[PDB]
Amino acid sequence: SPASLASNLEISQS
Amino acid sequence: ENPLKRLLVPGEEWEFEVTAFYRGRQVFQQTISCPEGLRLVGSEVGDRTLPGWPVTLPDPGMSLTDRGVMSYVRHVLSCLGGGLALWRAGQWLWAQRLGHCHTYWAVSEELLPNSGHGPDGEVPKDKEGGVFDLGPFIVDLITFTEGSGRSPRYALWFCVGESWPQDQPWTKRLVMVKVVPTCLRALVEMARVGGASSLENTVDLHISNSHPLSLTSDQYKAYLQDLVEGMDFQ
Repeated sequence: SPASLASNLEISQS
Repeated sequence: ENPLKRLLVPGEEWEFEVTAFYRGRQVFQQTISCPEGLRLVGSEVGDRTLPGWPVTLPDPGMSLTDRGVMSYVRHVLSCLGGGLALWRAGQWLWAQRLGHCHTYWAVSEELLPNSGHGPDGEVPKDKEGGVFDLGPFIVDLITFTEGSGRSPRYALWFCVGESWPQDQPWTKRLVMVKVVPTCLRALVEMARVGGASSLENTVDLHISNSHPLSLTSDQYKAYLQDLVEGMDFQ
């Protein structure tokens, strides 16, 4: 699901 | 002379087979040789002074089919920035992440990235991180030829922009990339066919200025031992 992808995503901020 | 020592001669170039998977589907494969190693990018280019041969991961189509997960793939690729560098120095392979996607790695089997024990590590930013040591590999390869252990693993798997899929199907990850140094694939296959009887078999190292070697099983095993004697161990 989108919620699961959002939770697993690991991209840090600029 | 030991023909296998060519693997470690200064300035030698290994061939690396890069295979990328988006949500479990193969979308890209390219074999790269370069003194600088390789650098996985999303070609939201980009800096040409960065090191490594740029390997551009393909932009998924704008299709309605799969638009949800593919828009997430596109987002990950857009955040790759400088990307994921992988290179060789001596008997070690090194990795570094040069953008904002946290990347986890493991050395695994060819066909399965996540065998259950989690990632071997996280690729560092701002410094290099060792991801593979040829020393233990050759030791384990020798053991393999002696019928005393499993074939040594050499497939580097990178999970890009997400946590490692421990106890989750790897096919749910947006961007998984396999990198195989094809010399190592060849060395393991040579061990497999050599155990079958004991005549001559041909091994192609897939490294710069290499020539296919026709070796008996005893010849092969002998060269592996001599190779290991000249390598570094802790």
